[PDB]
Amino acid sequence: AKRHRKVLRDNIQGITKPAIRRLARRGGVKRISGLIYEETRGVLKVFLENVIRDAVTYTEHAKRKTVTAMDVVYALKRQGRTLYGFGG
Amino acid sequence: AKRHRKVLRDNIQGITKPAIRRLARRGGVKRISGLIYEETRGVLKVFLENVIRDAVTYTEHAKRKTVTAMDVVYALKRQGRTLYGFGG
Amino acid sequence: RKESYAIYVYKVLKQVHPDTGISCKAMSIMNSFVNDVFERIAGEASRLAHYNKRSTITSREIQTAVRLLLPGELAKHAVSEGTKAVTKYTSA
Amino acid sequence: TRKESYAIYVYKVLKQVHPDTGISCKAMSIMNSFVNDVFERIAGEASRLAHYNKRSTITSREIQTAVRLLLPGELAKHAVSEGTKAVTKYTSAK
Amino acid sequence: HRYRPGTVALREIRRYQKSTELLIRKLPFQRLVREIAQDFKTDLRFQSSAVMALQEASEAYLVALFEDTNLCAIHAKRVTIMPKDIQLARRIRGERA
Amino acid sequence: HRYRPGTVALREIRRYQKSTELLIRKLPFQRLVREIAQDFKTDLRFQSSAVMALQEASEAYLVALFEDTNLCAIHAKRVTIMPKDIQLARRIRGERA
Amino acid sequence: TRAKAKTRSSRAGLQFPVGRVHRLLRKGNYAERVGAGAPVYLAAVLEYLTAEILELAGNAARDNKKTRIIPRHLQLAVRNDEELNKLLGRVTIAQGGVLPNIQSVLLPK
Amino acid sequence: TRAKAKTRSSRAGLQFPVGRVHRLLRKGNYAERVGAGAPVYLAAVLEYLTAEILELAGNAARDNKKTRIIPRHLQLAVRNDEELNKLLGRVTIAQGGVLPNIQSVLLPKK
Repeated sequence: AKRHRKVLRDNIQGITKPAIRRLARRGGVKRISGLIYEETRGVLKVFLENVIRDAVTYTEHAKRKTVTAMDVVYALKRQGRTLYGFGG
Repeated sequence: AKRHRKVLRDNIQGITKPAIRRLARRGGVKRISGLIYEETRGVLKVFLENVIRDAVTYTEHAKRKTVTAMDVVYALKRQGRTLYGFGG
Repeated sequence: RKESYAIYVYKVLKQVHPDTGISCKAMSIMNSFVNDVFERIAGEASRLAHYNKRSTITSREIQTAVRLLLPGELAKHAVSEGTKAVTKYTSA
Repeated sequence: TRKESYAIYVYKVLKQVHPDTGISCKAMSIMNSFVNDVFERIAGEASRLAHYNKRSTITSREIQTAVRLLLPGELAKHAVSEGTKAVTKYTSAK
Repeated sequence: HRYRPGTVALREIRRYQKSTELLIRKLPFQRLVREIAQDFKTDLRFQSSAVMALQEASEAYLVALFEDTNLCAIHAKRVTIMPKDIQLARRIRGERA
Repeated sequence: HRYRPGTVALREIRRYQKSTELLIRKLPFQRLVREIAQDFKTDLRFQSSAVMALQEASEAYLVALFEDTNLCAIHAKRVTIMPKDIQLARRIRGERA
Repeated sequence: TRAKAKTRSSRAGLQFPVGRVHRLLRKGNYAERVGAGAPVYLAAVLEYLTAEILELAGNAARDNKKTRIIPRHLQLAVRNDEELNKLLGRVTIAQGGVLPNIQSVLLPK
Repeated sequence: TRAKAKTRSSRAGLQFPVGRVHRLLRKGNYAERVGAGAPVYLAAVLEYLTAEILELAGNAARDNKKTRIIPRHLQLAVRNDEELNKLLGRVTIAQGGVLPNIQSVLLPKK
């Protein structure tokens, strides 16, 4: 059976275990428990869906289908997570 | 010797031990260590001097000597601690 | 003559609870809430007009401001309730 | 398309403080975003200060109070000094 | 008849979370506000509603701080709050950062 | 020649805190952003700089979260971070509140 | 033939003042032009939010055997509703108190 | 007798553009009137903040044996200065990284 779907759904597992370990090494974490990665994936999904929902709202105010970087900058700016290096 | 000064300086000790205990009882704290009260007094002093400094700046923009309640409301509003019941 | 939102919040209360009163401190809290929400939505709509190089504020900016500021399902019912009023006024 | 930025002014300020140090494009965009963000914060605070005092104009007093409110501590008092002297020179001249 | 240590604290927890009165006396708070205000400038007058608004702001801030402090103490397998719990709460909030 | 457990982790801590590259691969992050975006509406196009800005936002948010998580774990007399440390930090920040 | 000066709030079927919201938008330094339907829409949104909080506060006063809404009822109504709790999570209500909540570790045996 | 069109920034002894700050204040929907000294004062404040961060970033590039300021130098300059750290504590700098900081519990034994 060669049947499979075109749309992939396990891309939250695309944030791999050594990526989360590198993130914690940048955060200064020495030892990591085995249950950390699923919680980190859920937290990343929640944060990403919040920012992307605001960016999509900013895009469809402008009657556009393309999410620009400035919409992401405004979406991060409204929640108090202002980002430099893309505003201009 | 009946000599004493008019200005009192130990008013940070005017926030008494049972007042801090009542505050922690409202916060849902069962047991309180003995070193809690000095830390709470320092935290209250830092928060109060931040809010009062902003309120004094708001007052002297208006060329006034009296700190109104609306200046305190604006000072709390700028730091993201907006208070209801005095704005009007 | 000191401006407030007293009688409008009072008639809204009589709509939702015809036999329930309200106190002065609660009325001041409701007035501060209405002023705060109006300020937030108007500032967000002004920013939306500024980012799109638009010099006017229409119902679309206020709708996007409600969808941005009000979270979740509260937004979609509020968006529903408002579109209706603009519709009535326009027919009216 | 003439795209507005604060490029040459930040560059000449850099040449004032460090005559032999360059800068990259990403750092320049970060500096531009910083200048725009600080200008937006100070202008919004001054607009709120004018609105609370029932004043329809924005003068140097509103910007001074906005600097004293937003910029924290000693950074405020030197910034207030630097601005205040400049207004004095500009009055001497215009 | 003596009480077990902890049920009186639970009674005060259930009592003070129901009522909404100010838990700090008015006059020491007014004296503290005036002492804190007088170093920025001398000759400051205060409205009563301004000191009251400062009082409820201090109430809400300190009650929220003790909730975060209690959560830190429970996370450290303790029922007694300590200053290390307070400095953790304020750090994670960004106040000490 | 085997290494003691912990000095390699300290070497990666000292290494990854010096460099500033993105620690998440580009293509899985683009796929995750597109999957998260496609439920709000279908047919969404993405600029490369938008996904990059989302990437550095996720980097900064998650690194700050692991710093708060490490502080929670150290406060609980541990050197290993746990999901209870993560949920404790988010609450004191207000995300779970 | 100036027919009886029909108000905009009665035309929009709202109780909140449309013309006053229009005046506050024009004088609020947001944009130099304000559309016609924007104050109608904003007044309807403000009316809906006020109605939702007032209904929950009336329910909270009814469960506490009160016929008059106090700030404690408003605080209970805001904090017990999670969407209003994350709308006004950065908002202090004076004379409101806190939710009665005891952690389960502190409960006795 | 239109004498040589003397600019406001050169009159104020500033490098940041006074007239451009005036145009952005007039078109920024803040107030319908803008005073004369307000763009001068705001341009001087922006120039001072830019000069302070650029001086610390140049020092950070000098200590890292670099002649070109990268975002890492800006991040180090902002985070190592506590007044700038609490001015931009809610601000993300892209490609900036973090301060090198290891908690003393995690250090080994000796």
